[PDB]
Amino acid sequence: QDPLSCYDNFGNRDVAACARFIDDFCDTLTPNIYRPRDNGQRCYVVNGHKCDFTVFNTNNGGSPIRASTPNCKTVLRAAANRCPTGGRGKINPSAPFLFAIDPNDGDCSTDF
Amino acid sequence: QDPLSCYDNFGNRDVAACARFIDDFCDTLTPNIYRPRDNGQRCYVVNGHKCDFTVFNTNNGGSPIRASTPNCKTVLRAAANRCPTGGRGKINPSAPFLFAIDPNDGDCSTDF
Ligand SMILES: [Cl-]
Ligand SMILES: [Cl-]
Ligand SMILES: [Cl-]
Ligand SMILES: [Cl-]
Ligand SMILES: [Cl-]
Ligand SMILES: [Cl-]
Ligand SMILES: [Cl-]
Ligand SMILES: [Cl-]
Ligand SMILES: [Cl-]
Ligand SMILES: [Cl-]
Ligand SMILES: [Cl-]
Ligand SMILES: [Cl-]
Ligand SMILES: [Pt+2]
Ligand SMILES: [Pt+2]
Ligand SMILES: [Pt+2]
Ligand SMILES: [Pt+2]
Repeated sequence: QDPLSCYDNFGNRDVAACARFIDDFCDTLTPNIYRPRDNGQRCYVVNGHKCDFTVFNTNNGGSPIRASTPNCKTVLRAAANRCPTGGRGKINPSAPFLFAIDPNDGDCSTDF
Repeated sequence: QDPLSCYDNFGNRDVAACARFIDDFCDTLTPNIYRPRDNGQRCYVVNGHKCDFTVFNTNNGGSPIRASTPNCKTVLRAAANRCPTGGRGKINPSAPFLFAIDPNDGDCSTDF
């Protein structure tokens, strides 16, 4: 979990409501192959708001690659423990994947 | 592919650049179990823009369920054939999942 960056303190919503989905998200979306600069996401509804998860290949080029499931879990647990309004990070600075855990206003039926 | 509705929204990105990801999206995201009103998505970069895909459990309740992989492919291929700017729909009016294919401005690095 380096870098690990918290979202700003102006958010309404607390990451504690989202941490229960970390295993489900990491288990289901990290085995996929992601081209450079592509992402995969899930949205989960909770009481009063939603939880948005992201896995993102930060590489600019190179081969499409799958992500590490245990690194996803390590990073997102660190964000849930250190960042009350959610956060994002990598397992170490040379790693290609970024993982994010983001509590947000609204629901999962919007933007499509 | 009923209901099947085209996007009609001032965007001028052609769905034809996104159709190449239909199989990859459906194959990777439909085997996941989704709670009622939850979604999964993927974003793919293409020349000049991006392609946003969604699978969404429209049920209000019931137990979490997975989606049909061939139904996902039928609905998205219908939208790609009938909707030049993308679209969204269900396999028939009683089915729980909605699938969407959305050629959009931008990249896959925004809002996380
Ligand atoms: Cl709705
Ligand atoms: Cl049709
Ligand atoms: Cl329509
Ligand atoms: Cl409609
Ligand atoms: Cl509608
Ligand atoms: Cl809907
Ligand atoms: Cl509704
Ligand atoms: Cl058709
Ligand atoms: Cl027809
Ligand atoms: Cl037709
Ligand atoms: Cl709709
Ligand atoms: Cl529709
Ligand atoms: Pt509709
Ligand atoms: Pt149409
Ligand atoms: Pt709805
Ligand atoms: Pt048709």
